[PDB]
Amino acid sequence: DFTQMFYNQNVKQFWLPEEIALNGDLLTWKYLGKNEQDTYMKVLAGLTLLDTEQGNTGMPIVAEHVDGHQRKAVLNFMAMMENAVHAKSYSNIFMTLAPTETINEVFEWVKQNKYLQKKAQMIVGLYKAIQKDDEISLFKAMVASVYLESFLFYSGFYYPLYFYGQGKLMQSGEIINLILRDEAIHGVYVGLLAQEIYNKQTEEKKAELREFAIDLLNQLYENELEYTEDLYDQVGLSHDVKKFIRYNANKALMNLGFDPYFEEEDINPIVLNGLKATVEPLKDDDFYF
Amino acid sequence: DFTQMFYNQNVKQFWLPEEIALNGDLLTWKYLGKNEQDTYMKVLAGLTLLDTEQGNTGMPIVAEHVDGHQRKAVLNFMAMMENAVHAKSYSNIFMTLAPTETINEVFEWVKQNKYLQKKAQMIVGLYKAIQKDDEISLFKAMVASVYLESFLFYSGFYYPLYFYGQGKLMQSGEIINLILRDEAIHGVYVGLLAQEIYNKQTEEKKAELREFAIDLLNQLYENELEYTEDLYDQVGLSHDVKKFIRYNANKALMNLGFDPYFEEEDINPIVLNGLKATVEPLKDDDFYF
Amino acid sequence: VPKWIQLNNEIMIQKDGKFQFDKDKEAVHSYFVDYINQNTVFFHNLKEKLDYLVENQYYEEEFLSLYSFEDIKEVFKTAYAKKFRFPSFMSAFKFYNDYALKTNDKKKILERYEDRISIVALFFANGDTEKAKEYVNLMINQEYQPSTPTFLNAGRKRRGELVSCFLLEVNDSLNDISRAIDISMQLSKLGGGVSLNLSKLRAKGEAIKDVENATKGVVGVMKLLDNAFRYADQMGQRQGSGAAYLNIFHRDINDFLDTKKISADEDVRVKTLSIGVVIPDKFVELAREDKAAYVFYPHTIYKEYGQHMDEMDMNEMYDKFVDNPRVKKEKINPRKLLEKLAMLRSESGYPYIMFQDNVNKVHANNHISKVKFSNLCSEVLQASQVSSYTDYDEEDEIGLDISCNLGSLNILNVMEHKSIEKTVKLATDSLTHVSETTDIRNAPAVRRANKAMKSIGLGAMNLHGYLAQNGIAYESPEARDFANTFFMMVNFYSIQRSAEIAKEKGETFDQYEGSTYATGEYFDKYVSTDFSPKYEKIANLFEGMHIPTTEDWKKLKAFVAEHGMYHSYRLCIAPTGSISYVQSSTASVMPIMERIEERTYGNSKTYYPMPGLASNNWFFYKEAYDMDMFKVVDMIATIQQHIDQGISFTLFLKDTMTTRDLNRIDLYAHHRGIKTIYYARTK
Amino acid sequence: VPKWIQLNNEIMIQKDGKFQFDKDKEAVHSYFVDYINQNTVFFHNLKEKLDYLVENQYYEEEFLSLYSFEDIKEVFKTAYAKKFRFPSFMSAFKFYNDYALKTNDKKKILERYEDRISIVALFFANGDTEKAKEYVNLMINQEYQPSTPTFLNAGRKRRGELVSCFLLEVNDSLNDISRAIDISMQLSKLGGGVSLNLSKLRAKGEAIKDVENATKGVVGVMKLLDNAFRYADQMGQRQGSGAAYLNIFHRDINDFLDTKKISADEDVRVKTLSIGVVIPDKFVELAREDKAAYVFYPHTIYKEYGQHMDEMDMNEMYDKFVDNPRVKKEKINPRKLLEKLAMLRSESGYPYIMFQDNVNKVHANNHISKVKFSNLCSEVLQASQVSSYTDYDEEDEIGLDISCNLGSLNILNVMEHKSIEKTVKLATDSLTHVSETTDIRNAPAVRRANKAMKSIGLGAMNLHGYLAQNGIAYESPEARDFANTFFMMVNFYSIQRSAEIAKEKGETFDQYEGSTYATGEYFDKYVSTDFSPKYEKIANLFEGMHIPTTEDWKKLKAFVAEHGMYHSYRLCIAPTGSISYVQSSTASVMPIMERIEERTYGNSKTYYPMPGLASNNWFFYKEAYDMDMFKVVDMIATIQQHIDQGISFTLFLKDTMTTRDLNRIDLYAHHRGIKTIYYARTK
Ligand SMILES: Nc1ncnc2c1ncn2[C@@H]1O[C@H](COP(=O)(O)OP(=O)(O)OP(=O)(O)O)[C@@H](O)[C@H]1O
Ligand SMILES: Nc1ncnc2c1ncn2[C@@H]1O[C@H](COP(=O)(O)OP(=O)(O)OP(=O)(O)O)[C@@H](O)[C@H]1O
Ligand SMILES: Cc1cn([C@H]2C[C@H](O)[C@@H](COP(=O)(O)OP(=O)(O)OP(=O)(O)O)O2)c(=O)[nH]c1=O
Ligand SMILES: [Mg+2]
Ligand SMILES: [Mg+2]
Ligand SMILES: [Mn+2]
Ligand SMILES: [Mn+2]
Ligand SMILES: [Mn+2]
Ligand SMILES: [Mn+2]
Repeated sequence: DFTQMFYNQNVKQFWLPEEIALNGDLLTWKYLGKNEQDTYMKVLAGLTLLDTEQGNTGMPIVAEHVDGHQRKAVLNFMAMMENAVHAKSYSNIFMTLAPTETINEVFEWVKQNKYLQKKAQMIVGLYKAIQKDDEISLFKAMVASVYLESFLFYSGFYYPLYFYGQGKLMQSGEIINLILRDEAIHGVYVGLLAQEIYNKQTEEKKAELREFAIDLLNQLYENELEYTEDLYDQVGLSHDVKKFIRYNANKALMNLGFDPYFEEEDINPIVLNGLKATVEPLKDDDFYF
Repeated sequence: DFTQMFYNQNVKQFWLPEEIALNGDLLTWKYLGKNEQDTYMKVLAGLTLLDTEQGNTGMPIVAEHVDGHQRKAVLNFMAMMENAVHAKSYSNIFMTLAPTETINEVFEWVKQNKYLQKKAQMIVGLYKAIQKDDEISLFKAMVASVYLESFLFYSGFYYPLYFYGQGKLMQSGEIINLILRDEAIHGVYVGLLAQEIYNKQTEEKKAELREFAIDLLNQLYENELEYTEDLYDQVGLSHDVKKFIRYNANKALMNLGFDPYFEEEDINPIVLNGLKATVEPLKDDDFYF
Repeated sequence: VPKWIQLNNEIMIQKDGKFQFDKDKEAVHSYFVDYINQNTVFFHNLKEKLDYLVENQYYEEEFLSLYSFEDIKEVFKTAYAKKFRFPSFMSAFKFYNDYALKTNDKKKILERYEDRISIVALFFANGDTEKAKEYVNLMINQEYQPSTPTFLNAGRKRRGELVSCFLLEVNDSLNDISRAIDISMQLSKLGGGVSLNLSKLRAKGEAIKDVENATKGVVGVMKLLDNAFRYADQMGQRQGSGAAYLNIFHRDINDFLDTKKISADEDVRVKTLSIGVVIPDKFVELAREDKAAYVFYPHTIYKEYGQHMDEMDMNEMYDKFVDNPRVKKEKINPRKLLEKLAMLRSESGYPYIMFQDNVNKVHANNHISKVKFSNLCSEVLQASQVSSYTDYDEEDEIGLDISCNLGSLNILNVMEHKSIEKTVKLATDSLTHVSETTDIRNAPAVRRANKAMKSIGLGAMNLHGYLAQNGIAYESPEARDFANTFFMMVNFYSIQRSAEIAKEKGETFDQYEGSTYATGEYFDKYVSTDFSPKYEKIANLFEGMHIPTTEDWKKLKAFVAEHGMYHSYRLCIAPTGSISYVQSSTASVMPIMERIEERTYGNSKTYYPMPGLASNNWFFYKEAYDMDMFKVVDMIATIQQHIDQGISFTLFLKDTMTTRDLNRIDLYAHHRGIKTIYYARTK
Repeated sequence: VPKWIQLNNEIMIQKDGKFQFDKDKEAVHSYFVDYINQNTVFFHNLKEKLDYLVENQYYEEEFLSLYSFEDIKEVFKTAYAKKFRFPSFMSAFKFYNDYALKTNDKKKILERYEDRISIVALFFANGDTEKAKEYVNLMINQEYQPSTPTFLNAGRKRRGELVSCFLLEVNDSLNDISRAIDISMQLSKLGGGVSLNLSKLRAKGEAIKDVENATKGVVGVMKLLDNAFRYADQMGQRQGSGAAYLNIFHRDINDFLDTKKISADEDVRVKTLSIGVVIPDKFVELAREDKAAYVFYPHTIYKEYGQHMDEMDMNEMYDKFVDNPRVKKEKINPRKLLEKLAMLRSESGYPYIMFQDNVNKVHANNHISKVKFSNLCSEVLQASQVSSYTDYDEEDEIGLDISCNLGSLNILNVMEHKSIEKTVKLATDSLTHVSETTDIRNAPAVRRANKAMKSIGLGAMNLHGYLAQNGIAYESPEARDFANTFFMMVNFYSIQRSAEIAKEKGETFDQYEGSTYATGEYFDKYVSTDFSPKYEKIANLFEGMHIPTTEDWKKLKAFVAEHGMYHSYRLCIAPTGSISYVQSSTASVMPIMERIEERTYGNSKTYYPMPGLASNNWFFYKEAYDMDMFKVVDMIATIQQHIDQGISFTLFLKDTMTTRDLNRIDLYAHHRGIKTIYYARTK
């Protein structure tokens, strides 16, 4: 009911890194404090590292196990965007803002970071556990994918959106906004594929899959809180970032056809500024009473 | 030495079939004989099948086994083109020219056609035989992919080109030329990767790999002859198409770093005839003359 | 979180397995002892308050100048003597958020409930202190509720218009289409919902002066109207709401419906304009017999006969249209069109369904015009004459564009006070005043129809609340008996008040002499059939009140024949969406959607129980979705037999049922005499 | 493939390394031997033809009844005595596919070129057989070409209006916006391109009746206008074309511009509404000095000063607006805005650029009004007064809405016949007749301004063709010398004819006494500067024709002082899209885009070489994209110094040049006195 519509929306959102000139960001970058520059670098590396997993494994593995030519094509398109567009865009932002030696050091740090690694390996673990012709293991991986696309990226997206909403780092913020817009549709699409599997299950199996999804969300959420304090306490933003994580967790759940887990909260206004019934024929004698 | 330039070439060649309006072919299509329309539909259906498998299976699997994020980005982009752009374009052509029943019938015809099933069996079999960290199985699949890109498509491409060259079906022909332009660079790129693996081998191993490549080519060739006769005898063109596929077989061998295997022949000259802005800021001197 | 918010959320925290409904009351107290009393603006006396509201352009000084300050003080004292208390938190919250007058910066509350009621009563009375006190007693007892436009805007300087709904007839011309767009923008600027009849517009592929296949059909006009309503959106406060009505025999009826399909392209999809379909009995007959029907090109029919397709009876002219070679038509499957209607209503709740023959078989003003379309809420069903808007520097032929003033009786409060007659007469007087003081300077047909028809709409609310609080199931025959008797009483006293106003003013509505009121036909079923309750429980419910008999109806018929009627239309049952909260009443005569509704305001969530919900009447407050739609249709038809205009009848459907069930409900509604169907809300 | 199409495609086939241009001539013969004569309806005599055309509602009876049949036959004989032959296949194809009258079934040809020319001449003369013969000799010599509306529709009963350029002023009110939408629809129905000034409309976030943040801005009005123009599309024949002009100091200017960005959403982008930006000298000064500029809220300025922002001189008002606290404004970077304009023009060719002070420093009717905006083709520059369209049953204040009358001189044919004076005067008379016979009953301000101003636009075309066939490069100083002399003579004879018409009829245009014509200021540069050619080649080109000197200009100034001037505006150079094909001429005064243009009609390809193109003049027919845009600007300014209105000036850019080059061309155009810039076509 939905793949051709998503095909259309995906291909019409096509873009390339070269379209946004990045050099003019240096005019606001130079005015940020060391903690702001440090947080930005670390967040950026976090997003880069997670998105690489999605391009090399997450999207291609789902495309491999999903049946249907049109779905495979949409999934291929999404994998292309990760590897050919998003990855080059993150690299471009880095090369503009930091010298080569600084980039290498930030990636060394973030590569060793406990909270980034915990979430990266949790997601990758579920992708590696998919078994041929087993729709349960595929569903679990799709849940992981939706959580990455619609939830885990957002502790990171917060900061570029925060600057973007203030008039700072506008060129890289525009790039991030385009990336985020792609991840949003990726999350919604994979969510619909997961719901298709979920709806084929018994009531007991459904309850079991719900417990899986909530348990996974809880593990990731508790690590996100630690990840958040680790990066954002030094710039005083953690309270507001936490509200943004929960709001996006609720969107991820809704993508999977589940109820929101967290109470509704308002979001930081600067970040906001940055951001069929069954047809049954009439059988006659329905006109007589 | 080459991936970056292929990356740039592939992304700059990006297109969608919807860019080309097809209603202009309606009259030249209406005017073709029933035999001509039948061959044309079947030819494009055979192409659709090849691109379906190249996009779903061939390109993603080669991407999985080739090392390097940039090489993977090129291969992922090529995969997307196969199933999200090329395979879909044929449906755009079908939906314009043919009624639904004729479309349904031709897709049923691909499923039961023995030559098309044999060529798919052979090519996809080699893709699925790739073993992780086994460069020889990978080479064999890359040879198969080059043969699909640079040889097997051409029994199909002949007919749209033959019409384009006579000023007939020129909108459909424009789509086909764009597809052909893509496959030519895909065949070269995969050819270069295959040569990398071949060049690592002992002389004895190389001799075996040439045997594999030539045996495979001959086996595919013999099947393609029967396929060509089956499609083209009713339009009187089988001998001409055979010359064309031999011509392109030599190009496939050359893409693999091998000498031509078939003698040169005169190809139908009709078929040969078938072949944001940059921004600068305003200086204070631009306001005075 | 606020204290009252916590107290209101304490309702759902069950104690001993039962909901804590009484906690709701506590919430209101908190909401007043912590927010309303602190945020209210108090003056030394009423004189300073009135002066501050007058000079600061909050109140119109003209309506207050008709009373001496002693009389205004007496009216306000009468309002405050009742010591009215909101029984639920949501009632007070809705009043003080949507209807209480606030300052320019909206930081403080200038109007209490008693202040608003006093101002509305003083506006209604037009200089009569005793009448103002009567209105104050009627509204503070919550027996009668003026519509949201009237209640919110009466006596205010920054007010809009007091009329809720406007109905426009669009003639088949570019000048008329442009004038309709202009009038729609003007009336949406005034805040009213605008309904436009597009059945006279020629279909797609018609000729504009001998060049054929030139018209864009009703879909182009629909897009123009959609953009007009988007632009005129009450200064960005409330989204501009419009309705388009098309006859089912129009050739564009499919394209019309395709405007609401969820797969529609952007060049066809219309999103801010509601759609309604007018179905004559001929279409239902064709669908019943499975005979292929024909949709018609309006311009060919107009050329051949000189009249519009919707201007004449399809039941007698359909065969002539089909057999006429000079009339252009397209073959359709009426059953497939019905299934498309059901599918569209399942997907989006559209279109509105107007059974034209059901409306016009009891329409009292067919001589003026037949009812060809309804309003945005599909409850206004009045005669309309299309206007001929000519070229510039040419005189326009101004027709009649429907417009009526809404007001709802609170059935529970009216029957508790045993004051059906007094409440109906006072509400009729208030609606007559609202019509008289309404003057729209940019809608000429609306102004002329308001001046001539003098049509008003007197609705009713809290039918389900009264039935559930009295131990009567909404689907029970006893409930239908109560509705029959109560609405016969309402119709009797509305006709009596209309005739009394006509006698006291010496004038009737325009073309009353040709109406069924003048000929006495309207009273036929009232002078031969007795509408007294057939059940002892309902008769006891009506004790202390004189139920009119056939003799009283005969006397009223003679009185109308002698004096006439001031109002062409008197009763129309609007949905009464948000003002039902303030009155602590269930919405309209519809059954409740849910027993306790969870609504999110700001970052907080609130629970509103249905008025009077408790343990003993939990199952009498049956949810509408759990109810048999056939018995709801029976109730609505029973009420409709006493209502001259229509009733906003929302269908409440379950997800399990199919489009065939929706079609069966629609056909049973048509069979039972239902005039209009509002919405198909699926749970 | 038809024989004439093969003969036309044989042009590209090179023989001896040269294009077979002469083969095109053969194609024409084939196109007449095989197709045109076979499908041309022939009659026994002209009387039968005229009777058949009049009776079958092809022609109008009124204009033919002014002549005896002998006079009409003599006019037709004069037309046919020339034995005119189309020199290229595309000329005849364009005439017989676009302008030749065809039967209702569109399979037969009723009008030849001589028949259409005779009918247009008889319509022009209005009963004078000798004047009709003069018009026939003018049009069959192809010296003058009436615009596509006039040429196509003159003398035809089934026709649109003869004017297709309309400029509307929109006042800041909902009534005025709705009236503007209606008038735009009515004028698009007539077949005209409508330009609307949106600068008087208040920006987004302004107050409506003292409620804040209520206005949707000019973008909502643009959406409404775009829907209106999509709806009114010439009865489904051509896409409805409209233009919107906004002052660059209007605050919505960015959102305005954002309507043309590709990334714009569906609720922001307008697709069938062209946009133009009016740039006062103050904006250019602010960008030049890099000082940050301010975009103002128009309604605050109107409230503070009682006049609209676009109604006063921004050069003297900008500092007062900035220093006024009661005027609301937003900070912008003018250089960033210029770069945005250049980028948008690179992407889509929008917006049109109007240099307000360049227009108004030579505007002769600044007393009536300053030119605030241009037309859809950005060449009509006239004084306009906004209208106050009030509510219903209230008298409107009708202003002046521009609608000028188009007609183009063929510079090659005019100069080879040595008939600048006669052609200019006859074209002025024909334009006056068409302006007098235009009566639009749905556009009150357009009709009032047509009656009062009597403004006509006399354009020129085949400038590049004439220069190339005479061995003159378009960018050469000799070409600019020729343009200066030729257009000074055109202006001289246009002014002389206007004064002669004023003397004959005894009336001038309304408010002529305040114009610079009456005060003699207009003739200042003409009574002091001699515009005779400075090059011997150009003087030899003008041999046989009297070139007006300073004494002749002094005599003309005295004549205008004594007798007045009938037309407020006389000369405007329109793009001349399809009539340039029929006349075998290059379009407007623009340089040619391609030497040979390839077109696709149906499923066939066709080739049109530029008129007179050969091996000898192949180099002189330089393509516009290869030319230096500074020299094109110089030529257009040289012409503009003799044109009272503007010139449709399209920029021709290569894909290599950036937005800095586009901005440099725009700033050099502003420096050189260019009034309007039409399009930025990128190769
Ligand atoms: N439910 C309610 N509805 C309306 N007004 C209320 C409500 N609850 C409190 N108020 C307002 O807040 C005031 C608080 O007084 P409260 O009701 O607690 O009793 P009180 O002080 O004994 O006096 P009284 O009840 O006689 O007004 C009330 O006088 C009234 O103005
Ligand atoms: N290039 C052309 N442009 C316009 N009309 C043409 C052209 N060529 C032919 N015709 C039309 O076809 C007719 C035949 O012209 P042709 O060249 O055969 O010789 P002719 O001496 O001009 O003929 P006729 O006896 O018709 O005057 C012309 O009279 C004219 O109506
Ligand atoms: C002008 C115009 C009209 N119409 C349709 C809508 C109107 O309902 C219908 C009538 O237009 P009219 O304004 O009545 O046009 P007309 O009076 O000149 O033609 P006629 O004499 O036949 O009445 O034409 C379009 O669809 N598109 C258009 O652009
Ligand atoms: Mg008409
Ligand atoms: Mg105003
Ligand atoms: Mn990504
Ligand atoms: Mn993604
Ligand atoms: Mn391919
Ligand atoms: Mn390929």
